This record gives sequence, C-alpha cells and structure tokens, in this order.
Amino acid sequence: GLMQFTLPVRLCKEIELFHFDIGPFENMWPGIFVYMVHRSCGTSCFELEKLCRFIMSVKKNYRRVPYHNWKHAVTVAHCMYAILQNNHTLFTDLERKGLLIACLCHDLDHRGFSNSYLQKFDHPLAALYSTSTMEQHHFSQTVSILQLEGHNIFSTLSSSEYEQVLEIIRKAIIATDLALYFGNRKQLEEMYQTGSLNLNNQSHRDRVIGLMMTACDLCSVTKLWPVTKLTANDIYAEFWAEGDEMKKLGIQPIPMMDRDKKDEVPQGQLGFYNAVAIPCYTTLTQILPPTEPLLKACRDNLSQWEKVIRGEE
Ligand SMILES: Cc1nc(-c2ccccc2)[nH]c1CCN1C(=O)c2ccccc2C1=O
Ligand SMILES: [Mg+2]
Ligand SMILES: [Zn+2]
Repeated sequence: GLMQFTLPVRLCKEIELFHFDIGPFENMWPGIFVYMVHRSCGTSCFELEKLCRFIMSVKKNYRRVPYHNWKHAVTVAHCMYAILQNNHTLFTDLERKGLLIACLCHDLDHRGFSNSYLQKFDHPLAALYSTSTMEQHHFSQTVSILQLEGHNIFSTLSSSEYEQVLEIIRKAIIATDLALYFGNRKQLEEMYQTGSLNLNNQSHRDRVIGLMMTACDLCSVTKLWPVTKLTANDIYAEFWAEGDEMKKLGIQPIPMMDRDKKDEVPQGQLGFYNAVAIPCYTTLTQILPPTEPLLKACRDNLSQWEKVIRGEE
C-alpha cells in the first residue's frame, strides 16, 4: 500500500514529457508502466500483486516481431500517460484506468501482418472478424488475460463500472484500426468547427478517445529525430517481410511493403505526415490544447524528412 515505484532522476523528469523514450532495458518497462498507473490513477487503482501478474501475462502474449512488440505496447501507454497527465480534469477515474490498460493491450498477439495480408492469406482470424481483424483479436486476448485466475485487476469495480471499463477498452482498441481513423478525425473536425463538440455526450467522448488512441499509436513520429528515424527501420522491417509474403501469394505488394522500393521511403514519409500524422495531432491539439507538444514534435520530424529528400541527410 505504502509501496511506490520510483525511477532514477533523469527518468522521473523525462517520463512526464511527451517525447520520452522508455530506453533499451526491457526489465525496467513493467516498473515504468506501474509508475505511470500510480501517478495517473492512484496507488489503490489496482491490487499490485494482480497488476504485476496482468503485466507479465500481457508481455508474454506479445511476439518477437520487429515493431508490434512489447516495447511498442509500453511506448503507446506512455504517450497516453502524458496526454492524461496534461489534461487532469477532463477524464473520469474509470477512463484513466481503462485507457492505460487499453494502450498496453492494444496490439496483443500481433503477428507483424496487416488486416489486408490476413484477408489475402485467408487466415482464420479474417473469417472470425471481417473488419478490424487484428483489433478484434487484440481485444479478445485482453479479455482472456483478464479472466486468468489472479489476473482480474478490475475485481474491485461494481458490475456496472466493470462493464463500462471493458466497453472503454473495446472501443479504444478498435479505434487503433487506422482504416477507421480518417472518418473519426473528419467527424471530429466538422464537430469542433461547427461548435457542436460536447464532451458530456458519450458518442463525442468515444470519438475523442478514438483520436487519442490513434495519437498514442502513431507517437513514434513525435519523438526526437534519432528515435523517429531508428523506429522507422523497425516499421519497414515488418512491412517489407509482409511484402515478401505478398509476393509468395503471387500479389505485388504496395510500394510501402516492397523492399525493392526502399529509395521511395523519404517521399512515403512525407505523404504519411501530411495525410495521417499532422492532421491527427492538429485535430487533437484543437480539442486538447495541452497536447500541442505532440504536434510540434511531429512538425519537426516532417521537416527532418524534408531535409532527407533535399540530400542534406
Ligand atoms: C504510408 C506510407 N507510405 C510509405 C512508403 C511508400 C513508398 C515507398 C516506401 C514507403 N511509407 C509510409 C509511412 C510508413 N508508416 C506507416 O504506415 C505507419 C503506421 C503507423 C506508424 C508509423 C508508420 C510509418 O512510418
Ligand atoms: Mg494495432
Ligand atoms: Zn499499435
């Protein structure tokens, strides 16, 4: 009960910042996450024994893939922590609880392949879940881990609060399907501008949480340039393996997944910042002003990719 996690000074300070990198020491990641839950949620939010056992079972159900791995889970959870800490009063007790866990669980049992490759392969998951295939799996896996003996971290919620939190986690995880992001942001864009956006309206809150999830999920583009550039290598390592597997099915992959088109990465990054990342952090900053450092860092990284194309790096 009186048992806080404490980080070294450099981490205690930098963890509060949006651009924090959780470092290469895997064995510190569980304690970093508990630390973030304790400060975000409270030392009483979760029985520490049950939380520690949930965290180690989540870790075991992430695979050794170049990008969609345990490091990503904790990185996405830290971005959510930074958003919640800069927006203290906008979120309920249940939401602070549910979202950090949602982020930790959001890519459980990822195989390093997109929804499209599952459909073209005719994977069994694509017959069980026709849309948002992997994201319905990540939620399924999250519920399975919650129901292991000694793993139910929500045990001390009422029946209605329990159902509310699983509903928050389900929507938060489905929202990480980037195919749903385009329409969610446009609806939020219209609502913010026409002035109809109402945070007491549950369907509006749902949309805002969806965009927060996209923002945390993409947060590699909000790090300092050296972190962003080295993460890009892991992202392409997965995509190019998927492209290889497309060629094995007799299907030309899109250029993003074709290792032969490595040369086009800098221009592919520009499209991605302009079509996906910048709009995401712009709409999020309009709705949640204190998240502006995410937009600022994303713009700095756009400018670094522009330098790459001009042969200045
Ligand atoms: C859209 C896109 N097209 C190309 C490209 C095109 C042609 C040739 C080579 C590359 N690259 C990209 C961006 C790659 N990318 C994602 O897709 C993504 C998703 C979530 C987080 C970070 C990322 C990220 O970096
Ligand atoms: Mg995902
Ligand atoms: Zn993810």
